[PDB]
Amino acid sequence: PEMVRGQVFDVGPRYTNLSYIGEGAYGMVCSAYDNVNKVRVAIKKISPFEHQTYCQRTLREIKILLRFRHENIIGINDIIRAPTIEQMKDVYIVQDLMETDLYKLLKTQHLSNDHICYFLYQILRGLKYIHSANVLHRDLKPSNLLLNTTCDLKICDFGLARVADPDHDHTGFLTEYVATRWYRAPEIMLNSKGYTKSIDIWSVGCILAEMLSNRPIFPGKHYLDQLNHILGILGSPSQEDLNCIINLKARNYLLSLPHKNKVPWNRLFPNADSKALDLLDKMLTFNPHKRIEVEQALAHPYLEQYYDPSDEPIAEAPFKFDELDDLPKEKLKELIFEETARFQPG
Ligand SMILES: *CCC(=O)Nc1ccccc1Nc1nc(Nc2ccnc(C#CCCNC(=O)O[C@H]3CC/C=C\CCC3)c2)ncc1Cl
Repeated sequence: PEMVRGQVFDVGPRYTNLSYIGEGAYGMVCSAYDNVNKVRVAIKKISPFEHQTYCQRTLREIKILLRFRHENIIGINDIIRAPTIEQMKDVYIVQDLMETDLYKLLKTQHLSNDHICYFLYQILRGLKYIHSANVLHRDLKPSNLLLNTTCDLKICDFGLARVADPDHDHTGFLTEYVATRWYRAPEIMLNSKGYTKSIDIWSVGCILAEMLSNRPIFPGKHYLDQLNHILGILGSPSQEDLNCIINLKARNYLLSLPHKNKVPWNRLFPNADSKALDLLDKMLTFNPHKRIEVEQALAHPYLEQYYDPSDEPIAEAPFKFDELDDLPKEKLKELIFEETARFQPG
């Protein structure tokens, strides 16, 4: 049994000469030489079986990624686990090895306008496919965008994804939420459960602004502070946009605030392409109903050199709506065992 940095990393004989890459959202990720395809691959070790929530997320990641097939979405190449439910303690997910993620790249590298434009095109082309399957990613952020040595981009980590449920999107003010703070749409903190496609567009907007300056645009330090940052740049919402917020706690909180002026995008990003800034404005719209949708974003002049709807595929079928929140970890283990069976010899 192979070992890395104290931990069992039990992937062989197919996968050899392991090197530690890092820690991701679920534990240890290694690279390894795939003896069958004769390439290095990325392998993540998942140990979810004690907790229903880790089980739920591992199952979502696995079901979604195995169903999706798209050039801008990470696939699953292989899944390693024990031959029986009883013996199964860890799951290893094998994926294409990528050179970096956008988080590391933004810490270290200035992006040309040409790179920003190509990265944004690829994120939206991947998201068009995701949203066409009636799926919300709900955790788009630079660390969830992988890049290879030629800057092909792939969306990863569908652990927090859900089937879109707009008619059930309303909630009260300051309702707890799971997805990463800096990339959370303002309505999350106000009156939204994050069950509509507009939640992902806000996150892409945040990513775009971060590509323009290498710094997060709304680096809140905590839940309501995230909204301080957003309003500090967008300015006070209009009467129309407040009238759309029926919940009194949410609306009266906004009305309690001193007037804030819009900060013009060209002042925040004086070196940015004016077309990139027009699209940024449309993605970072306060009112989620007025926020641009993925297919309109692809059609925006900023992306004219790449836009080609005939080469921006959609999913053959929408995804199976929701069913895991009430399933215990024992049933969830069985479903994980079942979903991974195709990678077993035979
Ligand atoms: C989808 C989210 C996710 O899984 N992210 C994540 C997070 C942490 C770790 C791994 C992953 N997944 C993942 N990563 C990659 N590829 C990747 C990610 C991060 N960093 C790297 C890297 C690197 C450095 C390359 N090595 C290098 O330059 O080696 C030199 C060093 C000099 C010394 C000796 C000789 C060797 C040459 C890669 N890909 C896929 C996935 Cl899923």
